[PDB]
Amino acid sequence: DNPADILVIAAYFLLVIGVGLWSMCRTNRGTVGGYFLAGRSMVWWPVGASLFASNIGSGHFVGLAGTGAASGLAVAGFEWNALFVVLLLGWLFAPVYLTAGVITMPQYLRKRFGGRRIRLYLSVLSLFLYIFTKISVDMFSGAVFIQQALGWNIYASVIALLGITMIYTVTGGLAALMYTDTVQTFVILGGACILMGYAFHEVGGYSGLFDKYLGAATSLTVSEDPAVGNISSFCYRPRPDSYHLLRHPVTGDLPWPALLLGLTIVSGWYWCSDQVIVQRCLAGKSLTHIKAGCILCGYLKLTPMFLMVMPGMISRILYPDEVACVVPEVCRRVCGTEVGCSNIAYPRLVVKLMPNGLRGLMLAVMLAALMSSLASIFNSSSTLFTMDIYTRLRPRAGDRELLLVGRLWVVFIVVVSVAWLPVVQAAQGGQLFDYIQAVSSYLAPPVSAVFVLALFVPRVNEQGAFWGLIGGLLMGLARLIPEFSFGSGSCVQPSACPAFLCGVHYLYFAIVLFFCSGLLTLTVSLCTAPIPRKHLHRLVFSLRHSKEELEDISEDPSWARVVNLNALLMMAVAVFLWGFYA
Amino acid sequence: QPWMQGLIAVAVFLVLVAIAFAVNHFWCQ
Ligand SMILES: CCOc1ccc(Cc2cc([C@@H]3O[C@H](CO)[C@@H](O)[C@H](O)[C@H]3O)ccc2Cl)cc1
Ligand SMILES: *[C@@H]1O[C@H](CO)[C@@H](O)[C@H](O)[C@H]1NC(C)=O
Ligand code: NA
Repeated sequence: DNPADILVIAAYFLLVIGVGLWSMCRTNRGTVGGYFLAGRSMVWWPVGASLFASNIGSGHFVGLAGTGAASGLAVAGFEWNALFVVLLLGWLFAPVYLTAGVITMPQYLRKRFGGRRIRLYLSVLSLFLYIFTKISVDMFSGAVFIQQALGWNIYASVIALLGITMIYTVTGGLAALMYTDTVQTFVILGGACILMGYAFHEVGGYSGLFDKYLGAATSLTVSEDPAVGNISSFCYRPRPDSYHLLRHPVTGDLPWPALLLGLTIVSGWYWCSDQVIVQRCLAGKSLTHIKAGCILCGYLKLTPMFLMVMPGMISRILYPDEVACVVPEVCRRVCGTEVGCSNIAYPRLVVKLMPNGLRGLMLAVMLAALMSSLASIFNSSSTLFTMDIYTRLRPRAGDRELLLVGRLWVVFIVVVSVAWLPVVQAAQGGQLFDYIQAVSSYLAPPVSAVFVLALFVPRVNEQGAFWGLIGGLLMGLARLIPEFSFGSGSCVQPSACPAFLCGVHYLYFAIVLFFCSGLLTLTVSLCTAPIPRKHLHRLVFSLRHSKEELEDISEDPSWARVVNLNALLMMAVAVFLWGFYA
Repeated sequence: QPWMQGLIAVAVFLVLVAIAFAVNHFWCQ
């Protein structure tokens, strides 16, 4: 309501309109190549910024700060894992997808194994994963930030946000989104940095976070409800391993072997096997631009710890009676949610710390984060649907009808997401961030397992890859459905789940499901006919000519040398930071 | 001390990258 907020939001919209118009003036959007792969003309800095901005949504501010507040700094693991896995994308996966000439990752599996059915299955599974794990987290976190910061109707505002991101997605294509994602990356990091600075000032520096956070307990630990009573000291006191990334392998909330192996498997899917991230690399101009873009993305993926997780922890120190509430009736008064108020952590800092002008910048940050992620998911889902499913229904389609169908899918997936909003709003507190990582850990590892065996074991055939995926889905669902039946509850009100389902961490299940999908893929492969695949195997990883029988992934040796040394430097910095906070 | 945990992690990583260059130099050529 202060003019300065409306001017900052208007200036942000003018930047987004302006970079969109410059991209539409520059690029061709009349062809499938142009609209869905940005002409394969994207240099390193939009690749990197777009990888970053398609990944960081409103969920990363709400979820990571909230989990920061609840549980300390090991959720940085979620972000920091990405660093190493984006080097797998640029050096292992992206070369193979460039030499295969794929528009989609289901098409790569069409090329590698050859049936009609793996491509259809992986398209449809991806489309469901985007609704369950990607749209849900964005819509949920948007609605938390609006409820808490603005106070507006959380239906009308999410309809309105979805409608502007629909227009923003359909009006340009992947080329406008990737250039606009350089501006969205700038706004996100810059506003997030200014709020991090105000937050760290309020607790009295970096030292202030680490000497006040283990003390940061609420004074309201006794419920008026009988059979809740005096709340346990485990449920309101901050965890004694709060300052440690690497937590106990059995009793850790995020066990270190689950963090390292289990997230590598799930991140593998997310970064290396999944249309949303990989479409930005498929739009790379060169392999060396994809590799440089991958390093930019890894450096930016270090930034979430300091911009989101540590502000969340500062939110627990400054507002311990509101952010670290445990009494079910106090948490209903604070944030509407009986199970906790950890999700207010980030929006509380914005409300309570930002002046008249910079509140508007923090609305622009959350808008930028939410629009970039939703636009990426809508465009990628459009590509997946158009190219995979609609060319099953209409093979002699042509590049004018396929763009119409691409833009109409964005309208349909917006409508599905509006109809999905009440179901996601039924997730109560910071449970949803666990649900989305649990879903990803139950559904993604079969897909990670097939892409690894698609790229590194040329004997894996179609029967193995398909029945690996389906067996994997069956094993996934055998956990998922039992779990979602029993609920989650909370530390105060435990769920009544057996400890032979929910007892094992979902990132440990991700490990088991990966090796079991993989073992079944190899077993069924070895017990069927070896399919010489044309004889071309530019669909596989090798050092020796990456091929067999434009599509030439040879880069300049000087620029090769540069990105190869910056990847090792970027890993060394990562491993230092893993060492530092372990 | 955090700084020393960081350095020991980096040290071990530079040993593993030296091992990677050793194994591919003698076993791919
Ligand atoms: C412990 C539960 O609490 C959490 C956990 C994770 C988050 C952040 C977050 C991370 C991912 C991405 O997750 C991928 C793996 O699923 C990573 O490969 C990627 O690097 C992340 O970017 C997606 C959505 C969200 Cl909200 C917040 C709270
Ligand atoms: C809570 O603990 C106090 C002692 O610390 C005791 O007097 C009281 O009875 C307890 N209340 C309940 C509901 O168990
Ligand atoms: Na985003």
